Amino acid sequence: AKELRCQCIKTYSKPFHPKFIKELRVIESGPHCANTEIIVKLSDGRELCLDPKENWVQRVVEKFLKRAENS
Amino acid sequence: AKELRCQCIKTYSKPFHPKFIKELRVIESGPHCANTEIIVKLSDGRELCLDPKENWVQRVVEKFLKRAENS
Amino acid sequence: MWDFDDMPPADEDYSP
Repeated sequence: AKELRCQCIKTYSKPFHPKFIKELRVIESGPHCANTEIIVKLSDGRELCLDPKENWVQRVVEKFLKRAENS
Repeated sequence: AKELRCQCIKTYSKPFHPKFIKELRVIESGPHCANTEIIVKLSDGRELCLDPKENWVQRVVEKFLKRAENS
Repeated sequence: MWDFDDMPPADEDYSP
C-alpha cells in the first residue's frame, strides 16, 4: 500500500473499427485507479486503452457489444 | 488447428449482483468459440462466466457499465 | 459488518 498506477496510463487518439476488436475489457475504479478505464484487445494479439471521454469510443465500442450480442 | 473449446467452459445460472464485480470481460466468437461469451472477475479472487441468455445477466451487467461510467 | 443483500458460486468449473 504505497503507490499504484491505473491499469491504463495512456489512451488511443486514433478512432478505428471494431473489426479489429475481438475482446473487450472494462475495469472500474480499483485500488490502483479511482476512475474507470475501458481496455480492449485486438485479434493481432495486442492490447490498448480507450478513453470513454471520446464520442467515437462510445460508438466503436457500442458496435462491438451489438455485434457480439447479435452473433 | 484440431480442437479448441470456448473460453467459457460453462456458465452459472445463479442471479449474481454487481456489488461483487470489479472487472468485466467480453469475448466475441473466436477461433475457439463461434458465439459470444460474457466473463467477469469475481471479488472473491477468481473469474466467472455469465450467460447473456438470462435477463438478470443483462441487468447486473448493465448496472456495472452504468456504474463504471458514472464513476 | 455490512450485510450482502443477495449469490456467488456454490460450484467451481469456470476458469477461462
